[PDB]
Amino acid sequence: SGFRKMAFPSGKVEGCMVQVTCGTTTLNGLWLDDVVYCPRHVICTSEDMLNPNYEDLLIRKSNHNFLVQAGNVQLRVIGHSMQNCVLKLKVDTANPKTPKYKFVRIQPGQTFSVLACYNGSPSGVYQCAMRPNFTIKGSFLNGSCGSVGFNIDYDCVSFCYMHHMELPTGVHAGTDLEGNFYGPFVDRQTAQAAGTDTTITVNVLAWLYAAVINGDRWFLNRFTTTLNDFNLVAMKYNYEPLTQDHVDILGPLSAQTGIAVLDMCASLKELLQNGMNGRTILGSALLEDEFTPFDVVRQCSGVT
Amino acid sequence: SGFRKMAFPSGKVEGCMVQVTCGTTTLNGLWLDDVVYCPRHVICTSEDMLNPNYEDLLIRKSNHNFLVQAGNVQLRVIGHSMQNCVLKLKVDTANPKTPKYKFVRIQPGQTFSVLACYNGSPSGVYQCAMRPNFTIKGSFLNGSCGSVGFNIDYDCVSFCYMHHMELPTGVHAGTDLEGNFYGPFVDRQTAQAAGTDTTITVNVLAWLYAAVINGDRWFLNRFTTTLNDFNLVAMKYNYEPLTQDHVDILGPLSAQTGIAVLDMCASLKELLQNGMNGRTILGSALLEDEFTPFDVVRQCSGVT
Ligand SMILES: CC(C)(C)NC(=O)[C@@H](Nc1ccc(CCC#N)cc1)c1cccnc1
Ligand SMILES: CC(C)(C)NC(=O)[C@@H](Nc1ccc(CCC#N)cc1)c1cccnc1
Repeated sequence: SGFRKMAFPSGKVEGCMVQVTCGTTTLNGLWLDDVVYCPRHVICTSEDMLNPNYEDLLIRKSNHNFLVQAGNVQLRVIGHSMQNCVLKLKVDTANPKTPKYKFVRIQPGQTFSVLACYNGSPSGVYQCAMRPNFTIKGSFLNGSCGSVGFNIDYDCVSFCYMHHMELPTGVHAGTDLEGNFYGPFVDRQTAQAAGTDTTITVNVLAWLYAAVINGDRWFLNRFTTTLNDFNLVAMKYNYEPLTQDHVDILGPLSAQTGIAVLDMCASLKELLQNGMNGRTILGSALLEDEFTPFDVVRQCSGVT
Repeated sequence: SGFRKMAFPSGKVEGCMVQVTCGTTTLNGLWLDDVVYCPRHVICTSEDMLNPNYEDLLIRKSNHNFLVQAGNVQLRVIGHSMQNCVLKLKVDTANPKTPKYKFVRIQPGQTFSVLACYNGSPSGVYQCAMRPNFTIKGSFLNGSCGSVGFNIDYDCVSFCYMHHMELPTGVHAGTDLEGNFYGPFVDRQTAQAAGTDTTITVNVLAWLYAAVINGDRWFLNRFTTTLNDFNLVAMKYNYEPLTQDHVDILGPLSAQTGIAVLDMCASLKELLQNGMNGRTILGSALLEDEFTPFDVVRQCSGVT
């Protein structure tokens, strides 16, 4: 028992982290097979970031201008190309530590682990969720760009995020591994405000199920609700609408606990309307939304 | 910017995890050089756990009864010994992935990462603190025993915890890597109640400094206090007494923010007396105490 914000073991991803330097800019790269992926803004100076023309800036760069270092050994760059907002640097050596991997583009509400890196070196690992406004609330300093987000299915690493930017509000934006930003964000130092950071309702419900499995049951009430009634309350509280797809996804947790999904919705509705009254659920004084139903099942069953 | 509950990158520890089976009991072992460390209760049946005589139970076990498997390959056991509550199984092969390491016994209030494992396989990594009552609030299921807690200083892994038990209250107990339990706990299925789980005051103050560094400043007030006055309030709220040693440890954060330690104590005193009033600090609705002053400095400076 016990329920923690758990990240995936990061070893398979640590084996892929490299340092990429272009001119005076140093950030992280991801080395998979003979390709190093990194944010294209490695080619920018701080001044270029205000209004960069990436195609134009890239013309002035050759293979030898991209310095790639894996540990304390230099990799030879034999090709470079821009794909959306990432650069792909072809190196002459396949990464011997390349795990089985996929590039996936996640949906808002999905969680993943981030291996925060500086100078190609891992500093820490933490669990994130793609917010409904397509930002992530990470822990990234200058030099962390190119750090990646991922999930692991047994031996397969699915890379879903590469860190590119910090918005003026301190929230983070980045791309999938095809270089496409999540949401409307662009790799330019300009006014980019994030939309409403709504709460991921299906994740809160999953976490309430994790709470019941682990003994925290005080919030269970005598009520039920309907999807439409619950959604009127969800809208009032800036929660994402709950769909029948979310109810179906919560099916296994409902079966394991014997608590019907709509009954858990009624418990969540009362928590929204009444607050916690100074009580906690799984050591939290707020409703946690960065555990998906799959995360709760995985953690509660001991999947390796 | 941004502040997350971050664990150390787990790769160096993943390379040490093995599965240990003795009879019908399977748990995890830590393979460092030619020794595999694991909880001595691997020799017990579920019935033995009610009242085990470990020296007596161990007489019936030979080297060939300890089955050690690293990945899908069997290790040869050439010796075994009991040191306090751990067994040390000498194997004929040094772990080729042994990192630079130390065995450290931590103090209450210190934090560490746990690599939760099942069947010698890593399932996830999370950040813990040794509670003042010598329990940890982990996420461990049956089969997780032998999972370890650790800190990393550049390339040196300091192992501080090995998981042994879940108390009837769902909190966790274990040993250092010399097999000595933290606190008064014993490896027996008996009545073991934990003492008061007080709040680690110096960690809360460190986290309030992390909050100020990252822009959450609403809780800063116009007051100051003294150590004695603050400690009268700390006692009332089941917070650990703050000592001059803790003030000295918070010195660097005080210098960086320009907020004197006793002024931050006065802010904490008002938060204790008035509550959060529905507001949050670093996305939390409670005062977080599982970040040490060193963790805040490390995370806020990007140490790899
Ligand atoms: C655009 C600003 C806000 C300045 N930085 C970032 O948005 C990110 N850092 C960054 C570093 C260098 C370059 C190239 C320009 C040069 N040299 C581009 C970006 C960042 C910072 C903090 C946390 N996360 C991400
Ligand atoms: C003593 C009890 C409460 C039953 N288990 C534990 O305290 C721990 N499991 C455990 C497994 C096997 C053995 C040997 C007996 C056999 N076979 C000893 C201990 C545990 C469980 C859940 C989470 N953390 C740790």
